[PDB]
Amino acid sequence: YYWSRYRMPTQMPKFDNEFIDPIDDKFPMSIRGPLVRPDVPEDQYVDSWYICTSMTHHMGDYRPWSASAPPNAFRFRP
Amino acid sequence: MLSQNVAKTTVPSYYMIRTNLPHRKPQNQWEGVYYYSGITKRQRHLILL
Amino acid sequence: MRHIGQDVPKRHTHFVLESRLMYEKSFRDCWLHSVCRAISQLDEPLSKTVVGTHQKMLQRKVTCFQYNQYGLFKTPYYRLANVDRYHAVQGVAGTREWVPYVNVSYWTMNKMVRGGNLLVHRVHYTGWGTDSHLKKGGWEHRWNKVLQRNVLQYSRI
Amino acid sequence: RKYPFLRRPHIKNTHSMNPSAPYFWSFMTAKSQMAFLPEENYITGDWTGKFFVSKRQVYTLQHATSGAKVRVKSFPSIFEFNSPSRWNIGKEMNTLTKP
Amino acid sequence: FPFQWKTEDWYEYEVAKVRNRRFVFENTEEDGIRGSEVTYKIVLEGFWDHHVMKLAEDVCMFLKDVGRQIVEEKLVAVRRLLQGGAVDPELLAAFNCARAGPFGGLDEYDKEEVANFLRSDLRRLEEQCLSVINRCNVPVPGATNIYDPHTSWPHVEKLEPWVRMAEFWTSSSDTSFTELEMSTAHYEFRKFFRVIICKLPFQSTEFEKRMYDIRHWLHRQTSCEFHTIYRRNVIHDSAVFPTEHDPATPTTHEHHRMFSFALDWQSAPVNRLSTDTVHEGESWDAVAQRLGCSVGELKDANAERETIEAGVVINVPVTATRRLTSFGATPLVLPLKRTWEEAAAILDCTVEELQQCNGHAALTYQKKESEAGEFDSSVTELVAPLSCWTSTSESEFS
Amino acid sequence: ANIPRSVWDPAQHNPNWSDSYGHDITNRRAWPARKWTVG
Amino acid sequence: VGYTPVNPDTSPMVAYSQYHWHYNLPQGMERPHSVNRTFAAPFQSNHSLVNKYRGVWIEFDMHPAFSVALEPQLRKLPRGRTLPKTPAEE
Amino acid sequence: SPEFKTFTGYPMRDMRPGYGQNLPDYIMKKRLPNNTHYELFARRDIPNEDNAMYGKYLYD
Amino acid sequence: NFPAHFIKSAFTTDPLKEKQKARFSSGGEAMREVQDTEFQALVEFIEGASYDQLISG
Amino acid sequence: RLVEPQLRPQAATDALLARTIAEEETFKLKSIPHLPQNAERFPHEYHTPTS
Amino acid sequence: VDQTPFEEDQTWLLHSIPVQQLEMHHHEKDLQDLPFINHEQFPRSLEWNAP
Amino acid sequence: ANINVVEKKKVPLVLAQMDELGVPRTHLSRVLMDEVEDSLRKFQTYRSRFYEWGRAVKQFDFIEFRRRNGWLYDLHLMKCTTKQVGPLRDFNDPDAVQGAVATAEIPAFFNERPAWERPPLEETLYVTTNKERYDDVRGGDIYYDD
Amino acid sequence: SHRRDYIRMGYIPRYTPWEWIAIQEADQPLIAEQIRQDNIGTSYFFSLNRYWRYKASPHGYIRHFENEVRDLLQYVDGVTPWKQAQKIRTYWEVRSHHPMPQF
Amino acid sequence: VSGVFSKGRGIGHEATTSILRYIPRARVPWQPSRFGRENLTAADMARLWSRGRYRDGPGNYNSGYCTERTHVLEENTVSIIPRRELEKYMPDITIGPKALVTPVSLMNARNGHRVTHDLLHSYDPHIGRLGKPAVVDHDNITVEDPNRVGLNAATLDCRGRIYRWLRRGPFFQVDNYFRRSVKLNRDGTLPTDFVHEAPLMRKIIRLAHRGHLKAACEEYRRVTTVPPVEVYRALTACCVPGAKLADAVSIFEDGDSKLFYVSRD
Amino acid sequence: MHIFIRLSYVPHAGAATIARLSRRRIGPIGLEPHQFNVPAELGFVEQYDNLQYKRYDWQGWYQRMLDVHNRNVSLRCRICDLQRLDGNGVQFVDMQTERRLRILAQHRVGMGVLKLDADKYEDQADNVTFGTTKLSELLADARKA
RNA sequence: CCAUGAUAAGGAUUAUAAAUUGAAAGUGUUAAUAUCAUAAUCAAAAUUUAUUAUUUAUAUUAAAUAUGUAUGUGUAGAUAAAAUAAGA
Repeated sequence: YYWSRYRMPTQMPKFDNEFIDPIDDKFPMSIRGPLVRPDVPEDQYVDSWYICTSMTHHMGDYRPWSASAPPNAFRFRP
Repeated sequence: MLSQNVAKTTVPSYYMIRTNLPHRKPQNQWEGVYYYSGITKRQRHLILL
Repeated sequence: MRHIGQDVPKRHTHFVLESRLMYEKSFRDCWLHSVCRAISQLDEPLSKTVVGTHQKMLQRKVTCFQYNQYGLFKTPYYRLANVDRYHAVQGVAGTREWVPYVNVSYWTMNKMVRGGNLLVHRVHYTGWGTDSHLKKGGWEHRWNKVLQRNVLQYSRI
Repeated sequence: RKYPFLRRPHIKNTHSMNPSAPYFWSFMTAKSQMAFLPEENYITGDWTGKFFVSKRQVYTLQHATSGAKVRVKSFPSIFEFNSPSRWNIGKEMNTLTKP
Repeated sequence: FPFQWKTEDWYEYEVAKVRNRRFVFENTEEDGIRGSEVTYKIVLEGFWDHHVMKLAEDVCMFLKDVGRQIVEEKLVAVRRLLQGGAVDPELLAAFNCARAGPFGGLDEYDKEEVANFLRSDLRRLEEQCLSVINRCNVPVPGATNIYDPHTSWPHVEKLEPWVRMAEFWTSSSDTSFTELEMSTAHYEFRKFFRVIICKLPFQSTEFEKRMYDIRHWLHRQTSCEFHTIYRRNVIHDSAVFPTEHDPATPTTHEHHRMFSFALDWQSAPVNRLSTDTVHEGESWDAVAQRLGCSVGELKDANAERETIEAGVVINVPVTATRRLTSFGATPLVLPLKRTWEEAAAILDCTVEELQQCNGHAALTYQKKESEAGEFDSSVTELVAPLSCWTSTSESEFS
Repeated sequence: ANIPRSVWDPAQHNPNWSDSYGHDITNRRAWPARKWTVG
Repeated sequence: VGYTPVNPDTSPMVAYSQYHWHYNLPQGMERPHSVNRTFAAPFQSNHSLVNKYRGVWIEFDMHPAFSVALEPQLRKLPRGRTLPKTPAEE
Repeated sequence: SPEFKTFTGYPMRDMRPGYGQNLPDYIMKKRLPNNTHYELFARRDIPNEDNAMYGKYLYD
Repeated sequence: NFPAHFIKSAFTTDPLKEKQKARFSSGGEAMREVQDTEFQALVEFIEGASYDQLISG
Repeated sequence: RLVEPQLRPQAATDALLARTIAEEETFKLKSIPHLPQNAERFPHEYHTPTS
Repeated sequence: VDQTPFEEDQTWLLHSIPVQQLEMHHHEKDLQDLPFINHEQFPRSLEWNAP
Repeated sequence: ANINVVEKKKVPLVLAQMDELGVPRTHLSRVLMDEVEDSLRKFQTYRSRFYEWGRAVKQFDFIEFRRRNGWLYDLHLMKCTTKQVGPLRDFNDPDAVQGAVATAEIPAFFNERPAWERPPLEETLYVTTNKERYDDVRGGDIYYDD
Repeated sequence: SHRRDYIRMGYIPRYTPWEWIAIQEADQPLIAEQIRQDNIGTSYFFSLNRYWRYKASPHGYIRHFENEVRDLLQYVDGVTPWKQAQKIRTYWEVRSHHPMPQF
Repeated sequence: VSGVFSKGRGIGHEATTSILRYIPRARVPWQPSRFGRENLTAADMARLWSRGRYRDGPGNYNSGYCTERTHVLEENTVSIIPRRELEKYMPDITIGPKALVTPVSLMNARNGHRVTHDLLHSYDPHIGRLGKPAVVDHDNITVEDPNRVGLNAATLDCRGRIYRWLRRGPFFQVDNYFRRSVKLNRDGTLPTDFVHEAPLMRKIIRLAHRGHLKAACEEYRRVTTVPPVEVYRALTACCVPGAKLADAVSIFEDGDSKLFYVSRD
Repeated sequence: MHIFIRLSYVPHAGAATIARLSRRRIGPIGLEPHQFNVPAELGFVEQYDNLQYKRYDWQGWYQRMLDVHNRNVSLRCRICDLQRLDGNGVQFVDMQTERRLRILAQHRVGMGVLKLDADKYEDQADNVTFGTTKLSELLADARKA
């Protein structure tokens, strides 16, 4: 059938206000850093549709700031 | 009867209203448009003759 | 015929189908009506060839033909009723009730956005958005930029 | 509820007030008096009888001279323009109803 | 420094800079990055910016390989031509076509000079091909700059995305207008574009095909459009568009009115008669003088005819300055002293056209052709149809 | 030929063309910032 | 959900679901489909050919000298796709 | 005027208060809606989407 | 009312499907196709200061 | 030349509106007054659409 | 007979000049409807450069 | 598929070049003209035919021709993918389960099992029929091969 | 084709192989007039007055319809009668019978 | 029984139905019994068609053609003013059916249309068809519409017709009109013997022989039928003196590949 | 100086023929003295859908709409390219001819480039011939000086 | 006549000091309403029908028909809103 495509099942992971993890969220700001994502160049992020976060067009595989500027660049300027 | 006419449509039921399953598959972007550029098996005989 | 077999949950959805006919008839009869109106209303001489009583008689004959055109679509577009094609909800163009690009009512657009049926990018509800034309003048400025792109860039030989 | 300027969804909400003497021509009528009368004043094809003339038709001398009955649609079922006069010439029917 | 200017100059400069954007000549003879024969602009459109960026990179590398191949084969051909060649007789005739050269007379161009000009053109083409190949061989994986015209060929340039905000109410409840306005959300439709520029020094049909066929293997949910800017040759002859004096009575503003373009203006070029009927008494030189052309040009136009009879249909030279114009302004008048059929036969026109052109004759004439002949006295002269009018050598010029 | 020979002919091999992994490994590498005893 | 089925072409949910291709991927071509070259089909138009002769051909291959000789008589006889009105008895 | 935010380098207005679609000048210099967004909408905004591509009976 | 999703991994596999799954995917095929606690906790915590990670509680 | 070569003659448009000429000659329409008697008396009421 | 643009504010103010009392109409912006109803048949870039 | 068939797509280009140069198209051999006609039929179309090609009726007529000739494998509207492919568990870090993120219809030979890990001459030695089970299956595998 | 980890191990190529390029190019035909070639020139007195089915139909503005305006004028002149067209009245002609026609 | 229509008639011929009844017919599984618009009687079809165009056509009572002498509204019946009384103060400007139809050359400017009717008259025999194939006659264009060739969205089977009309290719109307009007004769002769265009052909021949190639082309622009080979012969002959090779090739091609290879002479 | 001019200057017909020989520049070439070959370039847009407006019924009218939208053809011609000797032996456009041409084309000329954008007809094949005809008219009127 | 979803109302608290120009808007529920998946006799063209955030004193109707009635010393009771590029 056409619907036979939409039948693959995903297995549950194997273990050993709302939406927020208290342990990570309650960590002190001055230590955790006022950041919600890795500090890589913003060209790697795309505003996710239907989700209130920003994901990367490359799955993981973060590139540092020095991967975009010429070698030994000042302030990562071209 | 040939064994390639598979029933793509599922059995009618309340699923087609209750769920968000599509009633057709999406168009294939990288599939060429079908056009007729063949020989009727008789034009070849005509040209050979 | 009358709610025996309709195959649809909303019977008003046929109004969109019949309004497409109105648009098709407008496309058919726009040129003729415009030419007739221009010729009838023009008072200065048409050309060096035709002047005076010939022009007056031609104007009256043209307006007589235009009046005899039965079924010619001569209707302002804002008078056309706007209803979304999916839920038969009526919306007024120029207000938040209607979405111009999707051509659906506010209710239908909100439903399709809350569901996964339209690809839109959420921005701040009380801003101007990403577009620089919107941020640098607003709706009128983007309107003028669209006009400039469409027309006011060609040489028009 | 607010709607775009001069694009009110209501079409008959326009209340034609008492005619103003100073203009009396540049109000509820054609912007120019050298324009032809609208189509409602004429007969397009062979009809079987008009139920009632629309309110957009302008008033002419022939309305009072011919004597034929004329009527329009208003809040009641119908309104006939009984006792024809000559004071209302060059005006549309909508200006003589007071809905 | 510091910069101080005047308001009028500033306004004029700003307006001129805004206006003069599409007035750029892409295909020039300059060497370097600019200067080529054909320019292709491929605009790639996608729902997402990274999608269109990656598509641009893929298409740029593919076109880099294809253009390197095509320019390499063209360079091989150019080198083989430069090694040795034969001057084309058609090319030599084309060079020897100016009646007066840049030295007041005939241009005696020989094969040596034509070959020298061809060699100069081939050297320029070889230099351009080498520049293209060298700029294409640069972007290795270690260091690739696809947006730089010098670094990569073909290079890619950015373009502003199309963002259209939709603003609509989100409260399904039909509450008051204030509540509806408070429940307002903004969403937007985005479309991202990338422009790829290929400046080739020659017209390549194979390259055009290979770049047209990229729409079959474009990325997912990505479209493309093609812009072509190629040099073309346009012939402007002084026969269908001649240069002459303005008319004795100039046209006034009344000829330029609303709907006048369809009433008192023909579509250029105007029909100028190339055929001619030789008149009685006109000699070989007299006909040339009457037509404002040389005797040599006239005899070249009509060399099959050794002599011109009293009445013969000859062909005027194409470059004659006294060529008449069809449908001469002077009306044609027929005097009958007789019926409509006879008039149509003698005018070589259809009876319906004759009736509609006469107009008043139709009104005067009754059912019978005898009555038409009787009213012919009152109608007097009949105007011939416009298709039957003939021009004259003195009814057209002042 | 619809396939340029500069993609399969070893006579037209590009010496300067690196592999598909070295550049990604290198530009992924983030060297330690403690090059000097201060700062 | 609903009597109106969802459109699988423009719906972001079905487009980016687990069973389709997400937008955070290389977006390359899924498969190089080739149908017409693997098995082509002949051209069969439901409408008849508009340029056919619509008749019977006779292959009038007369010698040129005799054609010139009998041309005044041959004008009455039919030519290629032309049927004169000359009566048969004549 | 470059001194204004909405500068575009082209006159976007006719600067005539008494300007409307009725007058023959507007009629002559206006643009017909043929092959416009109106024509696109008149064929794309079908209440049933799977009817502009193919007929339902033929597809079934 | 509520469709059966069967999130259990033991309720969605049957021998008939496993027979065909095993031939294509097995241990040999997978092998062929694939290639101080205090100090360890401290280094794990401080590695979150990398350019691609965040400090986590 | 006398006049512009690419200029439509009068007969070309006379053929376009021939029946109007015949009808006007039959009905003897000497003139059609488009403005009333004292039109210029009131300089603001009688405005043409091209005014 | 024609008059050059006036130089004094009194002439502009006291001369018979009307005001905009109805909707603004543009020959090329008859399409796209009004602002906030802007219509685009094709989602091309706004600063699109024609060949 | 065979990739050299694309070399006939440049035949119209060289024919246009022949017309530009003055080389007659009818001054070719008959067999070469037959091959040229085949190439033009394969890779030649006009704007008039492009404005109406690929209509729904034409595509469905092509589908009907394919059904009559028994070749429905490559048709998008007719192809059905009953078999799916699971992941491969790695011996390193085996405590983590994986899940699908995207699904593609890729041909079988990409993940075809090794020849030695497969019954020899399976096509002739065995007959395999893929059919759907009539009874309800909670686990899955709607279409199984016997 | 040799690769066996195409999507099992997530080996998604960012460049489309030449084999797929050739397949996709050979799948679809070529527009014959897509190639530009001309040596005779431009038809100054033709190429616009062609047959009605394949005519050079104008687009956009009324000013480009000089032939259509002429045909429409000729047709309306032919069809409508003046004895009927003379019944159209102007506003001032109607108002001339008013007690106070002008002020 | 709550039947919408009391009566119905078949459409198949009595000679073929009585023999075809022996062959079972595959009906639609979810609706075997089909009662389409053709099966309606003449009076029922007329009433339904009149009611269909209630918005713009004569469906509205006051619009016209209502054939009803009194109208009951607001619990107060009102009589109808006849046309004879109406025309006393409404000057009649009726032209007749000749006004609704525009010339053939205006089809491109009217987006593939000739008739200026309330309903869109398709040129294909599948949208406005009612049993018989749809044929649009421009000499009988009337509001009553004895042939239901128009397109309205209020009949019994209007939805499919509207879908087909909106799902039409480019040049659909022009192509259908040209193909149905002009075709090769069964005798194999060219369709170049029509009388309504023969004077135009003679006029073009005279202009070409006089040398007025521009006038000949301008007249050729307005032709509707296939011109004879003499027209092409004269046009090429008159282009010969001017060396207008481009014009000669264009006029040759306009009749070679487009009009039944008439110029192949 | 005369030798240098002889060795450097190329006639219009010679240059156009050389261009069409080596650089494959399409276009008719006139060898008559009254004919002058005008170097020019043409610009247009060609677009074919591949996402959802192919292989179905609506594809045809969508493609027709795209072609009608992109019917514009832009013809560019340089005044420096026009300033060459013609077949008769005189300069095709002089200073006065150029000034008259610039006056005739108020905004159609710019940055020394004469640009004519023709949207007259629904197809580029007719837009190009309309643009060439109008350019020929403009040149004929401008040469009057 | 589909009863089910959204919305309205609407809150939370860590950033020592130096440096930096920086490192900074978040929602349950109770409510009302409604056009969606769920229970057959009837609202969208003929509109009067009363539906919160309006132009107050030098100049006031020209282009789709576009408002003749409330001047009264700006004088009640209740109601809503904000610490946001402003200056409690």
